Amino acid sequence: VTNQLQYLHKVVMKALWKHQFAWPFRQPVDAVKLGLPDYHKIIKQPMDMGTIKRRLENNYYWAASECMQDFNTMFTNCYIYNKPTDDIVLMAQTLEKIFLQKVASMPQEE
Amino acid sequence: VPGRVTNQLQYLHKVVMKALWKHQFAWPFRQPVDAVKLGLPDYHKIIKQPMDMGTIKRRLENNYYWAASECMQDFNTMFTNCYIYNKPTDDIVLMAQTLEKIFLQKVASMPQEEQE
Ligand SMILES: C/C(O)=C1\C=C(c2ccccn2)c2cccc[n+]21
Ligand SMILES: C/C(O)=C1\C=C(c2ccccn2)c2cccc[n+]21
Repeated sequence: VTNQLQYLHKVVMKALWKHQFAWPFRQPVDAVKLGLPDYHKIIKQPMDMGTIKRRLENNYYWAASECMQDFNTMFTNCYIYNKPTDDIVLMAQTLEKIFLQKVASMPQEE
Repeated sequence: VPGRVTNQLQYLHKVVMKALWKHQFAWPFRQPVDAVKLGLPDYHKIIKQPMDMGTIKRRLENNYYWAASECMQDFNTMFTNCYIYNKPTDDIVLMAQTLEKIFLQKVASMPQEEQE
């Protein structure tokens, strides 16, 4: 537990987890269920909010920039895998914009 | 009267942007994408909001941003355009990821309270 990590749990994750666009990112991408047979050929580090939330709850992270990187990876995976015109890209952009807004007011010192 | 000068914006300019700019992978990002000179006739059909570190640097220098998050959004847009336009296997994608990680590392150390 640091001040920065607690801000990411209570302020950042809280904001994002309950968002109306959050639902495709709450659990790991299931390639079989989603019909995406190349997903893991293209994405080598899958990431999702459920994993991140769990990690925060279980005190997995030693620094806030670590947790921050998990959020970025999740969003980046989405942009790299999907087609430019897909709704999901649009949903990821919206969520990423809230992420950065909250992260701007995050405590400076670990 | 677009924006002002804050502590966070001074930090994004002198500490975050400076590091990224001088990075060995930064060269494709220092100026707007010239789709003609590069032979990418579909760029502007796919990327609706072009952004580059040259534009962000100028905006910082002319007090265009009102708050830090506005400048952060511009950084995010630059990185996202790259991921969205380019093929997953392209070198450019790897370069952007590297820069994006540094950006996040340095944003984590930005002053918490925005003061004019
Ligand atoms: C994160 C991501 O790329 C997802 C996430 C979904 C998704 C779609 C429905 C239910 C849960 N997740 C999806 C569908 C098609 C293509 C890509 N994705
Ligand atoms: C930011 C971006 O997407 C760039 C930027 C370049 C680039 C290529 C050569 C010189 C300057 N910039 C490029 C080339 C091919 C595909 C994509 N890009």
